[PDB]
Amino acid sequence: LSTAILKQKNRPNRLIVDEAINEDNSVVSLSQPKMDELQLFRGDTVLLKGKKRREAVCIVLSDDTCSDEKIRMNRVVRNNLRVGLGDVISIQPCPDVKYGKRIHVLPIDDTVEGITGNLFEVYLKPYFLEAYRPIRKGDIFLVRGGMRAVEFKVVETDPSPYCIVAPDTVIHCEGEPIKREDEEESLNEVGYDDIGGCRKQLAQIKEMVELPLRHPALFKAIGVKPPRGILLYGPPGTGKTLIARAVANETGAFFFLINGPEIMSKLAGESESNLRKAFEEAEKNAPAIIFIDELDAIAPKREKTHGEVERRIVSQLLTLMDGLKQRAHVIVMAATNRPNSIDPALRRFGRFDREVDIGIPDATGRLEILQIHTKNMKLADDVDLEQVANETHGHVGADLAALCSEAALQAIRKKMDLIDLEDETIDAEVMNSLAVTMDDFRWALSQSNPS
Amino acid sequence: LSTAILKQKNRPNRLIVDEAINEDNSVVSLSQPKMDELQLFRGDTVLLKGKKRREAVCIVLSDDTCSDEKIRMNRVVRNNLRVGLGDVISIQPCPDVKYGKRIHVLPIDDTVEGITGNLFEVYLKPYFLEAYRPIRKGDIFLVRGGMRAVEFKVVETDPSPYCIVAPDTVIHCEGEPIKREDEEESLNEVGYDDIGGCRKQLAQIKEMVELPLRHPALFKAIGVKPPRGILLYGPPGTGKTLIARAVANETGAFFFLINGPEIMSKLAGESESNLRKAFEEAEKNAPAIIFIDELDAIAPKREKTHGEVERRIVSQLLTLMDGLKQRAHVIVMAATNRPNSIDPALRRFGRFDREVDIGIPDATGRLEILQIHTKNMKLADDVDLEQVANETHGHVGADLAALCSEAALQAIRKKMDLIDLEDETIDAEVMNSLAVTMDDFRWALSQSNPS
Ligand SMILES: Nc1ncnc2c1ncn2[C@@H]1O[C@H](COP(=O)(O)OP(=O)(O)OP(O)(O)=S)[C@@H](O)[C@H]1O
Ligand SMILES: Nc1ncnc2c1ncn2[C@@H]1O[C@H](COP(=O)(O)OP(=O)(O)OP(O)(O)=S)[C@@H](O)[C@H]1O
Ligand SMILES: [Mg+2]
Ligand SMILES: [Mg+2]
Repeated sequence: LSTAILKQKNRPNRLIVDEAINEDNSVVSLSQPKMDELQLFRGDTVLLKGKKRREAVCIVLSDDTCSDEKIRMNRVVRNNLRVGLGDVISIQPCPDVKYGKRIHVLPIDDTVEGITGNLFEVYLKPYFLEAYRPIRKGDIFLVRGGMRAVEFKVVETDPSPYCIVAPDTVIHCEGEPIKREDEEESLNEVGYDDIGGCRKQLAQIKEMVELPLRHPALFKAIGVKPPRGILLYGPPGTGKTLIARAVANETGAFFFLINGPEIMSKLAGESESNLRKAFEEAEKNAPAIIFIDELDAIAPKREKTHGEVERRIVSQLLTLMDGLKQRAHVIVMAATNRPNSIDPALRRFGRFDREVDIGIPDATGRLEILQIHTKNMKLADDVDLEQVANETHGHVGADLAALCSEAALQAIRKKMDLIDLEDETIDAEVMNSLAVTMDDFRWALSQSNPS
Repeated sequence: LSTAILKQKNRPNRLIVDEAINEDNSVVSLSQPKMDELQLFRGDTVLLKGKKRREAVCIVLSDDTCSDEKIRMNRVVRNNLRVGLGDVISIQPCPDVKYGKRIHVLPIDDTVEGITGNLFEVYLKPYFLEAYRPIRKGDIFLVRGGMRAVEFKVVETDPSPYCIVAPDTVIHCEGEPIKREDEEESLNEVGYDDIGGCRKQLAQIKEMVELPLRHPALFKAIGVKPPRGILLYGPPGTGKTLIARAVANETGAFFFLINGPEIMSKLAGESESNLRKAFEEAEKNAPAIIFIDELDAIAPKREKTHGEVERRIVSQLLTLMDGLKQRAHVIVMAATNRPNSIDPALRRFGRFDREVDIGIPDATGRLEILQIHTKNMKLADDVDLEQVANETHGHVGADLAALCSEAALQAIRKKMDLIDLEDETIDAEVMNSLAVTMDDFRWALSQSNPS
């Protein structure tokens, strides 16, 4: 009912991802009735939109084994769109694409140990020659070169974000090998899928933050000013910083983070300077979101705070908040676990006049969180997350994350005598057999703690 | 059952130390079936691992009076490995060893009074010539030179940590004699063997600190992030600082110590600078442990603390704690005796989210502590430590150490009339007859005090 904004809605170009028959990195497959519906001729360059603001440029072909409302794509495309089989994507016509001037690609380190020879000659030139490949900045793609397969990252493009790779296109692969951990910490990046039992609130955040920035026309047309300060509150560990990260990674808006302790750690004046620099930066760049994490650090009750610099900072913030005129298109978000210790002046009309309660999850919410946490964990058949969800009454998201960590440590302990602290590497068999059992969860449960 | 991590595990190369028949400083003996099992030819340079991260480089020879699962080595090697007869050691092949360029040795002061002549000519040259001795940095070795025996320390080596001493190797013995007290305070250095009634907690520390740094692959494979802030707490004098010292000496990780009062003693800003320098240093150096001792000195509850500089430090620490990304491989340990006075922000998820209670010892634990303290004391037959353990209901390790000191002072008092405060030296006979009796302990017990 209120949750209406979160609903996906069926569109002509909103398609479910299926596994590819054509395993080329540049190709996506559609049924023939769907291509006619979208006015897409064979071999047209297309723009695909995934999760977490991710994109890929592909060339579209007709497939008969494919269903009407499905799209076929390999792992390389699915990775670049940060999607798994079954997820929905947008498909857009893309006749805009310029021919490429200069591109800069680099190999992922762990897929490139032993023999350089020439990376352009062995791998890249046979991959691109006469292929007229569409590529996007930040694409990770795989190329076989007889012997084995090397993954490459598109670092730069001379036509703005995406281009077609023609014979003209100078292919550079100059610098050091791109680190594996960097790109794995990039897949790590928090999206809305990584936040559990918070549906009602994510709906509220998209209403108050995402909707007025992307569509200011709506609010201006109806005759209403968009609320400009949203304050997330709730007990420690409920998911506020997580939502902050999600929003940062999910929004069309420019995002600026301010950490409370990070500001208060600075020299007198140099902190007030960074607060100003934040707001000037947000004003300068697009529709924008300013996220003040741990607000109570910077803005406690002026009445009960000893230092002059500390009182000056709260005043600096209040001024900035009223300093944005309507036409700035800047929303300030803030998170706290002690809302009652914030200066009431900041919670007045026009400032942080809207509150989102990120409270304690219910039994249903906890199950989501457990499913989110264990999505990379090796679990046994006998693990019942429904059972764990019910036995975890007072638990919030942080408590559940800890529970899963201790369940895993227990499984490591059960494998201890086949492991020693002294040897350089752990045995390969021991690594594979590692599964977290329900027994492990019950041991974690017996140790667990509220609030 | 949980304690599984502490268990030693039998290995082909894990051997018991027996007394040597071959009394050379460079030589270790093994049975012939064991040499074949480890693929060790006669006269191969080997690396031995002892207690408290200590090592020796030896040359291996076959012995027939030696058992299969035993190793023979003299006092000098045992000293260098900080092991006594019966302790287990690792043995490793070592064919890496370069020929030495320059070494720097120095004599131990008390073993060098009267006649210099030439230390290199009389002692060192005949010890090394055509012998191709393996030596490690930090080795203390004894050499006879007709008249008497002088102990020398290896201060420096031009091939990194260890080298072979060939005729090529320039032998320097330039500087001042190394002080006896320096090397006895180096034998003094704390290891896990010096910490009593803390088995459960030592196992926890190895799980949360040692395991994820030496084997990050386990936690990454199972799909779990390693906890990154461990907080030791308990009453005054239970052994927190003692464990701190033990870990520092026992770990494969680079270790950085921060003392609370040592930071708070510094000028405004220059304290925040050392904190950053500590974290930047730990990040720069390997897998690392940062130990913040007496954390309550640096991080009290921001709500109830007067100084602006004092509030700024807590903020500085929080920022550093969060500043470490997962892939830093740095664990922060901290100790306190008033956990309830630390800012709660620091005890949240991702910060100091794990706790180890170093509590009051039980009757069994007290016995361990008394055995650890008295290992260098001269005791009598009638001294029953089990009796003393039972009569010490409220006592913690610090109280037990003090109890032992006062028992010993009593034994000195019993010997008083044969001693006087005015004479330059104490009589030789009086020194040897000094034993701490049971009666002394009952006197110590009558004086003792709780908490
Ligand atoms: N609703 C949630 N869904 C999924 N994971 C969660 C959720 N809440 C917490 N977690 C996990 O717990 C961790 C810590 O939660 P945070 O987002 O830091 O809590 P917080 O609300 O910011 O707490 P405070 O107020 O800063 S102490 C996250 O990194 C997640 O792994
Ligand atoms: N569990 C123990 N095992 C062996 N010796 C101990 C133990 N606890 C205390 N001691 C002895 O008592 C001395 C003082 O203990 P510390 O390690 O300083 O205690 P602490 O827990 O650091 O106390 P705080 O919190 O700094 S007041 C040590 O040097 C040891 O000699
Ligand atoms: Mg938070
Ligand atoms: Mg201490």
